[PDB]
Amino acid sequence: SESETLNPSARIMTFYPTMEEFRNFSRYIAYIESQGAHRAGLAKVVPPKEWKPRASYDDIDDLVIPAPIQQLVTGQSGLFTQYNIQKKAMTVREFRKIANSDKYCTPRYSEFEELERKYWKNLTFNPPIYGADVNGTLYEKHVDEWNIGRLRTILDLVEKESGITIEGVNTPYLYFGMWKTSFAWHTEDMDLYSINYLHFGEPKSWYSVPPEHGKRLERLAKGFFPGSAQSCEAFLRHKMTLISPLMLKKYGIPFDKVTQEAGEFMITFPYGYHAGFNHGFNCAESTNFATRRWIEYGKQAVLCSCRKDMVKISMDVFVRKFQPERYKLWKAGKDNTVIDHTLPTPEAAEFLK
Ligand SMILES: NCCNC(=O)c1ccnc(-c2cc(C(=O)O)ccn2)c1
Ligand SMILES: [Cl-]
Ligand SMILES: [Cl-]
Ligand SMILES: [Cl-]
Ligand SMILES: [Cl-]
Ligand code: NA
Ligand code: NI
Ligand SMILES: [Zn+2]
Repeated sequence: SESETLNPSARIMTFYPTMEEFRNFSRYIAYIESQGAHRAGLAKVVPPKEWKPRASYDDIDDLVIPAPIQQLVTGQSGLFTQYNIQKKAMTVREFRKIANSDKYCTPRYSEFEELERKYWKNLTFNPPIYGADVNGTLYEKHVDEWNIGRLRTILDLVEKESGITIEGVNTPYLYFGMWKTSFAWHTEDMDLYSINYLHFGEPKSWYSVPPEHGKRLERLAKGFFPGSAQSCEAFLRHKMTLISPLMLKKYGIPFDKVTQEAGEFMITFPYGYHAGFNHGFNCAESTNFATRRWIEYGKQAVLCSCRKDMVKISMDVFVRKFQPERYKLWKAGKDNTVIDHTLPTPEAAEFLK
């Protein structure tokens, strides 16, 4: 009850931490969960005014985007599938020139609702190029607060114990966007948390479905794409499936929307389905992270069964370390723990006493 009493509408919450609160990353995540933020699947955190991860973005035009993606989208009536066409490597300068050309630039509009309508109307036309999945960080080597390259959560246990790195998951990715570039409906690999910082440029808009209603979204998607569902136990993980908010509304799927501006963080939570699009030229940085609450999600995540090189993290070391009394039962396939999506991570205890 107690946890199910906080953020009962499961709406997207927005936080404005002081510099003092801001400093301890995992602690602040535990705090925002004590306020019910995770129930939405997504939350915005606006960093203290005097915080900056970089002095200047003037020196990056020569940065290479090795695998720009042209996003072809096919579909109608609010349901689309996106196909990636990889283009030749190009520099940020070359990307921005294209993003801003008349051909690819943001269309005119007054209110967000209008840009949003244009997005869903023109999604299948004039396929844009997304400078996605660029290995690297734009953080200055000395920034200690919310440094996407070193958040210091328990996800570090993966590399620490095995030496394994998974690009964009326990290392940072940069995303250079232009108008109408998209991210399909998905939860994170292994149902992890993610953090996304918009370094600069035009806004990135998001949609989110509360984890407690995640299964309803999957049921709907299966119905809409039965062929894909037959071929894979988790086809949404291909990140190719776009579904408009009008379709979600028409089929009773709860969801919220939020627009992220330059200088703002978005946090997605385990099993929070999210999707969205960029307004124009921008650059975001992101990676995954964990809390103790994630471990159970990791154990129960339903993974892509059809592709080679899909992301899978061995849960063994987390279960041994944080759930030793359940280890044997788990290895014996008898762990029937049921996840309660409303419960905050146990590190939040101190904010709840
Ligand atoms: N292409 C393979 C590598 N992994 C992914 O595509 C992936 C995984 C999880 N989240 C995302 C994601 C992207 C964005 C963005 O493009 O702003 C926003 C929110 N989530 C992307
Ligand atoms: Cl706040
Ligand atoms: Cl299908
Ligand atoms: Cl795709
Ligand atoms: Cl998977
Ligand atoms: Na890569
Ligand atoms: Ni994501
Ligand atoms: Zn698959």
